[PDB]
Amino acid sequence: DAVYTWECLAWP
Amino acid sequence: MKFVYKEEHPFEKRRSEGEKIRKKYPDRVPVIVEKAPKARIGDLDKKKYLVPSDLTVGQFYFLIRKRIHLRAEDALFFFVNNVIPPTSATMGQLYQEHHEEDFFLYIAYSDESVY
Ligand SMILES: *Cc1ccccc1C*
Ligand SMILES: [Cl-]
Repeated sequence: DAVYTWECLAWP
Repeated sequence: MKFVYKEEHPFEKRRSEGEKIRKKYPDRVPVIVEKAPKARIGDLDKKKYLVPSDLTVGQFYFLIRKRIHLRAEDALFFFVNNVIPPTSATMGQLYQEHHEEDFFLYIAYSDESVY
């Protein structure tokens, strides 16, 4: 959604 | 389940990184994601991800299906230690139970229901 996106999962 | 990531990174380097990432982001869990051998669906460009502890398996399925452009008729399964985790489980719950001694959780994905 607005928070749980693909980029949310990316290693920092 | 053989993860290529372990060939690429020795245990002590993984473990040190996993300890640090848990301290920096305690509401996230570090995950190595690889395609199961011989699966006939798309590839990611990375293996190492840092996911919210409260993300569910089902939400992760949804994101992968859209990321790799799966067709409706394509299946998608996860395996942790050769077993499909519950769709309702959170990443944090899977991490608590199944994380390895390097502090990472290891997930394989496939188009088949047997690893
Ligand atoms: C949506 C969310 C929740 C917790 C941590 C990170 C992100 C992207
Ligand atoms: Cl985003």
